Amino acid sequence: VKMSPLPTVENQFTPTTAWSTSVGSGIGNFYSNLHPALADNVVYAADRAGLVKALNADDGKEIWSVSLAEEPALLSGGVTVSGGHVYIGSEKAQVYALNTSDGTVAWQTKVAGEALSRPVVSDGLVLIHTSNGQLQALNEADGAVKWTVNLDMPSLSLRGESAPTTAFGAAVVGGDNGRVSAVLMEQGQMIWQQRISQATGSTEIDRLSTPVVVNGVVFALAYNGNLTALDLRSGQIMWKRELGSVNDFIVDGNRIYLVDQNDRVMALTIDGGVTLWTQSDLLHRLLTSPVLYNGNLVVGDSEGYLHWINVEDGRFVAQQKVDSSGFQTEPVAADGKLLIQAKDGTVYSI
Amino acid sequence: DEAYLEAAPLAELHAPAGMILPVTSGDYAIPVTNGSGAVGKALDIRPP
Amino acid sequence: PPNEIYATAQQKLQDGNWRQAITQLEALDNRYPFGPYSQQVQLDLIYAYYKNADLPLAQAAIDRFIRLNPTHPNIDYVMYMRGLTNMALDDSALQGFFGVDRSDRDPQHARAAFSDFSKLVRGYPNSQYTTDATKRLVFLKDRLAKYEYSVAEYYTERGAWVAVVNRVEGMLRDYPDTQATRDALPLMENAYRQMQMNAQAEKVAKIIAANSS
Amino acid sequence: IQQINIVGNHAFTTDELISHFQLRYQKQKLAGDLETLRSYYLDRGYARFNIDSTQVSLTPDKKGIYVTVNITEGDQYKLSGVEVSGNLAGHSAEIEQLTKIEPGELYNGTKVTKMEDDIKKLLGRYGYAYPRVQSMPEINDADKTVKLRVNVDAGNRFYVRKIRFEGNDTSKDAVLRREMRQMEGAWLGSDLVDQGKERLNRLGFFETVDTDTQRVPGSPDQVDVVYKVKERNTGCFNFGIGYGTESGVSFQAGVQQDNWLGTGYAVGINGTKNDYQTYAELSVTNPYFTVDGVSLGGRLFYNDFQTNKSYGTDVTLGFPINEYNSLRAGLGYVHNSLSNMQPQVAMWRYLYSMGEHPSTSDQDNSFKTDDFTFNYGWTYNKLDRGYFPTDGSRVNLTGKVTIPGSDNEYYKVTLDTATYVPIDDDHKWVVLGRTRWGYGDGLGGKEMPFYENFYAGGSSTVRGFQSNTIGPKAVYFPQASNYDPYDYECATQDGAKDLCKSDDAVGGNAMAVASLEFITPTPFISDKYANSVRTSFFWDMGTVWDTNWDSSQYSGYPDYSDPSNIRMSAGIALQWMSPLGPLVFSYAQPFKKYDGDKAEQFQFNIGKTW
Amino acid sequence: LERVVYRPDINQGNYLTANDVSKIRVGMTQQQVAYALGTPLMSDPFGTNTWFYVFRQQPGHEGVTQQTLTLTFNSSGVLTNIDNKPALS
Amino acid sequence: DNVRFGLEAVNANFRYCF
Repeated sequence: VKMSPLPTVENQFTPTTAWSTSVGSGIGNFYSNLHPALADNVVYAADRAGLVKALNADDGKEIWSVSLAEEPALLSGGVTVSGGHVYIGSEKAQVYALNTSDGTVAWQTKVAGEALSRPVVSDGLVLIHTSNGQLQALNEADGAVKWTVNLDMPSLSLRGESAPTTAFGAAVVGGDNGRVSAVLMEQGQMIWQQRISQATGSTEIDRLSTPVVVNGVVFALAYNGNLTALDLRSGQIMWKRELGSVNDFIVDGNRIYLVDQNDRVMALTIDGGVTLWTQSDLLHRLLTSPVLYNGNLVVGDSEGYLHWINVEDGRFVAQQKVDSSGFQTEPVAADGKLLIQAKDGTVYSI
Repeated sequence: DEAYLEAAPLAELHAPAGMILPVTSGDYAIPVTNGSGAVGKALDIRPP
Repeated sequence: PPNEIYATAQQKLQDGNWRQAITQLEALDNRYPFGPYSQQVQLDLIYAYYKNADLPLAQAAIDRFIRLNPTHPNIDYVMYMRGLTNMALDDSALQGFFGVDRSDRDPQHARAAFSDFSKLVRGYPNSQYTTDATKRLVFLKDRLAKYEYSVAEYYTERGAWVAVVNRVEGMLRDYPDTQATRDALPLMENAYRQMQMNAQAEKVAKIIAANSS
Repeated sequence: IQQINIVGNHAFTTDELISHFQLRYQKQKLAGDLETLRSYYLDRGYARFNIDSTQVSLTPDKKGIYVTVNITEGDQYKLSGVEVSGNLAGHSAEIEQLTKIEPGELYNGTKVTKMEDDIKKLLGRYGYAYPRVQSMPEINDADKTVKLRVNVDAGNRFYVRKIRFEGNDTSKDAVLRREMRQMEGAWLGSDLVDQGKERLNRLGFFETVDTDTQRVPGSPDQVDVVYKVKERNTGCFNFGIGYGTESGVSFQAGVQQDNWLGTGYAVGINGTKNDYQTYAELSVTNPYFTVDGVSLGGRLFYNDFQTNKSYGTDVTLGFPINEYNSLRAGLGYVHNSLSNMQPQVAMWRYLYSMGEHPSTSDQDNSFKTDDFTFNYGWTYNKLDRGYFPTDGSRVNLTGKVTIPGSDNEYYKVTLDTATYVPIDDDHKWVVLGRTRWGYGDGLGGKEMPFYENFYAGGSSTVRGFQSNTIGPKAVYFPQASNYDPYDYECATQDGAKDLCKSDDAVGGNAMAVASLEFITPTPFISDKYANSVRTSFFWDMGTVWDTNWDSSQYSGYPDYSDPSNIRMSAGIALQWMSPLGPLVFSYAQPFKKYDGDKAEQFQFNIGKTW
Repeated sequence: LERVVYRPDINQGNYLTANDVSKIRVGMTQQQVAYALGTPLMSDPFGTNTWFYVFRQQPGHEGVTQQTLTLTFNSSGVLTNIDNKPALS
Repeated sequence: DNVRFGLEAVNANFRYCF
């Protein structure tokens, strides 16, 4: 029904793999938000089957490895490292807290639902979200539950609801209702709510994937294509645009970089629904979340290719095939290093 | 065959003195008609 | 206009194959539901379907015509043809050939025919079809009474003497003037004698004698 | 759907529950899985089992579905006892006996439903058409136990005011009214009506039987019972002429009608005439000579072939004795005249026992007898359907003996059985056992005349073989022939001076045949064939042998007294109720055959057997 | 001869039991009697306002048992006479 | 319907079911 074009690209000087190693079998055909994390020059990664490793970030050598399985563990949600502890979610409604130095189990708690979300840590609390539309905050110390907020869950999507983004004592959250809200983190008290999605035949339209917080303004988009800038402390709208995109977007340089639901790449301004440029040649070729690495825009897709794009005008910088299995997860970059985990269970340093 | 034109005639029953017959149902009652029209093969039953 | 189609249908109705009359009528119904002859075509289809022993379609056409023309100068023609349709559905060629008495078969069609003819006679007392409907009602009424008679005989043979009494009493209420009632009366006398209910047996003997000859 | 996840499952593993789901679109099926899940847990005493949510989620780009269910489990509760009260009809002993359980048994919701249905079923036998029974469970959590109360209201007795039949355009009303057990003017019994339904199905005259019990609008305590049937077109006229110059005139015709003009009588008229064979048969029977079930019938026949001639008559009387059991007996006579008989060893052994002295290898001969016989039998039949049984079994035991004054003195007994056992609840998967045995013998030094011998093989018994080829073959003596200038290796007067084997089957006085067939659904064909097309897989075996064959005199030939030479085959078959009658199409392969056997793997014939 | 031929049990008429028959008293209305016993299956259609309650059973190849209760009412619907034939003569 | 004829020296035959 659709074809995927393969543009001709005049490649950058030397695209190359720095190292690679396998980590179990891989996510395979399961959709998830599981991705590696870098901390203290150690790359933390896991296989869905339950094998969790810490690798040496410079050459792929193993440093530490455990298995959390006894059914399989069914681990998901992504590796979060707080410096003190490593937090991992699951589809068995379990939350694991492992030590960062030597990863034995520090604690595990039941959270009443699949943790198809990235855990985050702020102000001494571990903020998680589950598939029942439940926002829950755990005690960082021992895994105790501190509070919950219960939102409705329409029979719509499998999109993971984003991790809460906390600023000034309260976090922005949202869910597959087409609504976003701000909740006070000290008590779990709801501060304000607003609806972003607008639909007619709404029963066939998914609502919401990831809020981005800047000083005084919160940016968020809905599945149905509503891109909105809101007042940080209220439901007051700063501006809206209608544009279709699901995946995590980059806000920086007073620029917004989006990946459209048609796999278009777009650069917008921050003061309105104003387009600066688009790269349409990737249309309908499934794209993953973008990152900015060494000043270049780095994207990839399910074919197994990575692409480098000129951050100022959309011009292609490079195209390279790395792994024939494809990339179904979020690419990451930190501390000058660009890391990616393939659909199959191999972690690469590029 | 025009069997309906060879049907036996109908005739009602009477009660002996002192007896009453069951109450007659009002269903399947045939009104008295003039009988002036044609019947059977003598009647043109084609559309008008 | 398609004058050759109406004219051909009429010629095929006068003589020829009934399928050719139907073909010509369909050449109008499928294409000219609004024309000056649409109602005549529908009436011709009803007639042609009856004549060719195609009955489920004559009935469908009857219901269409009546729903389309609740009031019509010749609506009683259609009611009459409906009664003929239900009468026609009573017989069978194989049962007829060997001289089989079909009166003990399913009677539901006979009652439907009866109801439609009764409605015709009462609704249009001055219809030219009254005499024929009257003779049919007499015939059909007797045909219906025979069914109850045959059931009564079966039960008399088994010995369900209560069923025999209620079956005949029902005959007495609904068909006082038919032959089957006079033939049935001794069956009630017997039912009232196999059971020790002598007052009723004597009452039946008296009503039998009063009307005997 | 990539994955179904059950959250909070601690009593069981995920796979155990998934094993019972129809989902492996989610539409409609999900509700069936949720109801199965509730019953699954309730049957194990989980009185507090609850389904909290049923999220259904779309994957990105609508490339899949993710299904997750949230389950809350409780503990296991014990049932302490059951109390029954209310407006009972007085039949307290039957209700208490059905209700009684072993105290402390694990709570099971299904048994509660059973008790409710058993009480309604019980009350339906005494005329209580519309009882009200409602279970009132109570949970005592402190002890992890439950207690049940039942609210019973027997209601009124109902009577049948009339029984009416609709949809019978050909069958005589008396026929539908014979196969009834509910009488008018008497109290209703639900089981008696169901028996009537089964009997109408067993007549074999209808495609379907529907029932209803409509309340009488004019009275609170009367019911009008109505049956609706759809008559099957059965019985076909056959006529034809096969003229040609090789055979001249060839005539065949007959009538094979199981229900004659719908009057309840069965008639079989068959015959044919050609230059070499003559055949005629007339068979007439009345299933109800008397109103209470005594039947009568009989047959006349004639045939010949140019070499033999035969003809005869028989009359059979029969009657039911215990609803599922019936008896038959009758008398008859047959004339058998033979000429130009071939010089066979088995035939002449028989003739010698009869006092005959034919000249060796001399076909210029004749022999004839007049034999009067008596026949009898017993039948068991509890099948649910006339053409595609699903349950029950049928046993047909028959035989006949000669009587004094006859030329022959012999007896014959046969046994024909079949059993259908369902595998699945929809009665589409069924296993069929089919068996036959038989034996005959003589008296006073004589043996059963060869024209009564048993044969097996063909579409009616053992598939994959040529008809009437299973068993011992003819052995010929080596005198004169006017055919040698049509001959046989053992028949030629000049080319054969000793005994030898041929392929002519002679049959024998004993046989056994058995097979197993598996009946399967036909999802490849439209549903309008559901009641007309059936397929099966099968495995057949059988054997025929000759009692007292003398192996000491013919040592260079196989010993026909050994019954162990079992023939085996298997294959596939199709059954179809065509507009013109049942047809059987089959293909089978042998597993084991013996020297002299002749195979035939592709077969087609009419059925109406077994 | 026929004693060996199966004869299904035959039931006829309404059901009676002493528990209910013993409850009828003169002075009851037709509605009270019909309630207590049930709708009659037989009555005299030939004018006289009277009801016939007949309990008949014919088990196969057994004899016939029958209890007959006859209730005669006046023109006002009030029961005036009760007859009883506990068994055949 | 429910009737069959054939002619095919000759093999003329037909069937008529009730």
